[PDB]
Amino acid sequence: PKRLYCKNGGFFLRIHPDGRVDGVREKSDPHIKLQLQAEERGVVSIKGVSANRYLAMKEDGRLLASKSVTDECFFFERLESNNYNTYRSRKYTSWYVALKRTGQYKLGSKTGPGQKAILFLPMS
Ligand SMILES: O=C(O)C1=C[C@H](O)[C@@H](OS(=O)(=O)O)[C@H](O[C@H]2[C@H](O)[C@@H](NS(=O)(=O)O)[C@@H](O[C@H]3[C@H](O)[C@@H](OS(=O)(=O)O)[C@H](O[C@H]4[C@H](O)[C@@H](NS(=O)(=O)O)[C@@H](O[C@H]5[C@H](O)[C@@H](OS(=O)(=O)O)[C@H](O[C@H]6[C@H](O)[C@@H](NS(=O)(=O)O)[C@@H](O)O[C@@H]6COS(=O)(=O)O)O[C@H]5C(=O)O)O[C@@H]4COS(=O)(=O)O)O[C@H]3C(=O)O)O[C@@H]2COS(=O)(=O)O)O1
Repeated sequence: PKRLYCKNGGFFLRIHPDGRVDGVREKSDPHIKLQLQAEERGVVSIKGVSANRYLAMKEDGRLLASKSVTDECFFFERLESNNYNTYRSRKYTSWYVALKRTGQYKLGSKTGPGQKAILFLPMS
């Protein structure tokens, strides 16, 4: 398990028990602890431990969490330079998981491979 800390603003990814996704700064938040499970090399589903919900990306780029697994709940995890990680949707293949600088998430339909918003340094 671990926390994903976004390089764009220093916000940790957070999955609430209601299915709401956002980024926090409080590093002791219980909702940022996540669990990543591999569906084989490169693919992973991300799960918010407490909430018990999986991060899912919708077709309009919005980000949210679902009690159950769906094709919108798997991401290609790629290790970048300096150890930052990026999560791209296995279904909306050119869309990444990302947070803006204000802390709120950023529509996957406005992301890209060289954005600071998609970078996450994982912290146990
Ligand atoms: O609505 C839109 O669609 C939209 C799109 C348009 O872009 C724009 O529309 S327009 O009409 O105005 O044209 C507008 O953009 C807004 C963004 O959508 C919004 N994005 S967000 O995700 O919601 O937050 C927001 O963007 C801010 C974000 O931080 C970020 O956006 S993102 O998409 O990339 O994620 C972006 O960050 C900039 C950063 O501010 C720049 N810094 S600088 O001071 O201007 O130079 C720049 O950072 C670069 C440095 O240039 C680079 O310097 S160097 O010369 O290359 O060395 C430095 O590099 C680091 C390197 O990262 C380190 N690597 S590490 O160790 O592995 O970590 C290390 O090597 O050290 C290097 C040196 O760092 S040092 O300075 O400390 O010495 O840092 C990088 C860096 O990324 O940090 O560029 C980034 C991103 O690249 S780019 O997009 O500029 O090309 O932009 C932020 C921002 O500009 O505020 O706000 C946008 C503005 O909208 S608004 O304010 O007008 O409303 O909307």
